[PDB]
Amino acid sequence: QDRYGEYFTGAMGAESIKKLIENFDIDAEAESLREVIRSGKGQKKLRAL
Amino acid sequence: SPIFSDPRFDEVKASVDECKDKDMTYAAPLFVSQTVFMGDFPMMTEKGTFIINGTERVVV
Amino acid sequence: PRQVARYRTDNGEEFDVPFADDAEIPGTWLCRNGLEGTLIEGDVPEPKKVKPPRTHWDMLLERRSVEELEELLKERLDLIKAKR
Amino acid sequence: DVNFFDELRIGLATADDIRNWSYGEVKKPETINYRTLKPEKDGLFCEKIFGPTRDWECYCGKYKRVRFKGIICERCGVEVTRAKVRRERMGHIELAAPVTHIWYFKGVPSRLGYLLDLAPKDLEKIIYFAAYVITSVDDEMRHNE
Amino acid sequence: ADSVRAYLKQIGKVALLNAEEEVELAKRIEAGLYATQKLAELAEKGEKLPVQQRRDMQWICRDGDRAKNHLLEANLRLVVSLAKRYTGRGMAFLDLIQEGNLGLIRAVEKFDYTKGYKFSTYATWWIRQAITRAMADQARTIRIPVHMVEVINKLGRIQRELLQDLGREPTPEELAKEMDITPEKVLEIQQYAREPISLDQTIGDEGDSQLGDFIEDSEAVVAVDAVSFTLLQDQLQSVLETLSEREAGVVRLRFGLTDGQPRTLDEIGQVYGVTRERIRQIESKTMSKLRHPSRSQVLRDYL
Amino acid sequence: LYRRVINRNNRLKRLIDLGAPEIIVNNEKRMLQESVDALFDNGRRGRPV
DNA sequence: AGCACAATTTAACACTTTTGTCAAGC
DNA sequence: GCTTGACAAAAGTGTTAAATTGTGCTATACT
Ligand SMILES: [Zn+2]
Repeated sequence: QDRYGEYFTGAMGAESIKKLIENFDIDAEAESLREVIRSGKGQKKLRAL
Repeated sequence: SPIFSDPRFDEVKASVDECKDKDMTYAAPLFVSQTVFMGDFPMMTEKGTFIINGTERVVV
Repeated sequence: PRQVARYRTDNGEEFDVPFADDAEIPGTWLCRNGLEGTLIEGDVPEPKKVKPPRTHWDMLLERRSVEELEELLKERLDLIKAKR
Repeated sequence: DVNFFDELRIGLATADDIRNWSYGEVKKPETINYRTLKPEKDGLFCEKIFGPTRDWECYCGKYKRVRFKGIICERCGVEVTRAKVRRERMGHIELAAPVTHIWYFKGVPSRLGYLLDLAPKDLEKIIYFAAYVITSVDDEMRHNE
Repeated sequence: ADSVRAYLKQIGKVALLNAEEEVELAKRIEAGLYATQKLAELAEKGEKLPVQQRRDMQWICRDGDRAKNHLLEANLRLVVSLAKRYTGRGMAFLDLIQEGNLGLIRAVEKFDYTKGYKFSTYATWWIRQAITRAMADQARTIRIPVHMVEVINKLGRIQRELLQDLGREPTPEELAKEMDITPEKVLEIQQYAREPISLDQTIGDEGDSQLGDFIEDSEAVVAVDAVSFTLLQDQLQSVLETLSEREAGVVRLRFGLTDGQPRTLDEIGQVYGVTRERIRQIESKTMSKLRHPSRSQVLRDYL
Repeated sequence: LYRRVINRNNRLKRLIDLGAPEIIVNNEKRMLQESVDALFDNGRRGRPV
């Protein structure tokens, strides 16, 4: 934070979780999750499933 | 000891019947340099029971 | 018999508070918002308690005289000058 | 009170929904005066918010008869209505800092953890102030420099 | 895993201070407050300052606040070492700590480096008082002003001392004498000291039912009475019919049967447009008419 | 349980207005967070109140 | 803990208005 | 059948004196 502090931002607590939910495109996060390909036989897709 | 010795026990405050009537506990105060009174010490009747707050209890 | 008074909160929300026709209408009212609200019509006569909450400056002034503080500030400034 | 409703639906109660429900924010952690034994103002049991203790009686008493109902006392701020409202009206608490609903955090599987790809052991460290989380990042400035 | 563990791992990171460091931070803080106040006062008094110097004072504030934060973060351990002793007295450990930190904050605001005393000497007072004062304001579900919490503890102290001297619980007279107050006061005080019990407790055997289930709602309506009350209103209606049209109205207004709010003789006489004495005379005759056996015998059962 | 929540919440406003360090403030938000957790599902995390 | 001090609430009270009441009378 | 003026009690209302209540503070050093 001392260096590079003006390039990013970080916080703790519920308000930080509140922010991650703020900038969260529900549809975008869904389409990338719509990937029924990308292997999937393993749990990695089930984890997304 | 060492951190108390020779603890005392005075005669009972009131009689069993008198305790059950007044709703008090059948107890005899105990004592222990500076002398200290530790508190009223419950006592066991001849029937092997205790009077705790006017009621006749039995320890199992 | 019902009087309808409207108050305005600092954040911009408004509330309707029915009162009795005969009784006085307050100027400020604790609203559902949880904030104080001023009535819109009737003039406010709001006699603010005007009690200034005690601050850290008050606690320092009552032990250091302004001269002692001035001398300290000179020490600090004479110190920052030397650092240059 | 018709006794015939078709559906019954739930949903996440938003902060606004909660604020709309409430009849006023409870500001103090007080219950009742240790002497008068009456509900303290601005606190829990506050008649000014939840409701009066006696039917059609405000706190101070300037309004006592059933004559006036639906009005509020300009002194104690108590609405003159049945004492039952004391069982139907809710309050609310405005938080100086947001807080996570434990049901969606610790509830297995973590509804929030699955919603953002944060392992429950990682998410637990975030909302409980055990680690920092990167909220934003400037890609153009990080690349140009 | 555990939160109180986390708070300790962070305060332990800060480096404790020696006597010399405390005074330096103390100086920087006082210089920060005066520098900030001087800049505000100069605008009020329409005064200016050298450009370079004015900008130097502004930095004195940034350095002053860093001193304030640094001074607190070093003595956080002291707050905890004092907060350990008040656990289990009806206040969570953390709450004691945070209240201690509140006291700690004030100590920093009032500490005096010129006296040459170690900081922990003067901070223990405020931190200690901050915790005790907190318990008197928050420990009890039904709050008691500190002065009453003060006397309650004083009475228990006398009680415990008198208990140790006499070998028997001191009576209200003995306890009132030693405390220089009326025996009735100690009784009134002993009523205030009692704390509430949990409705959610389980008095029934093996969780058969919680305690709250046995609480009557004495305000709930009584079906038989709401019916008798309704029959009484109907029966009075008939009794009102025997009286004069105006005479029946006077009885209604005088007791407020119609609008639910009684009216004084003047008010009643104002609606009928006669003296307030005339209404008094009319009412008395109504009662005599009402006490007649024919009209009155039916209503005795309603007690 | 409400008392623990409203107490810690109020103390937070106090600390925020006092410009207290982040260790104390963050320690308060964490305490506030746990008070609401106890109010809703006490014991679901950590030792119950 | 304890005490000082300020702020606030409660009491106390004097005083005025209001309300109920008696008598005598229109 | 109603009103008058007396008188009182009761109900208010403004002015003061307790009391109650809330806040600040305590300097060996104490982490
Ligand atoms: Zn009222």
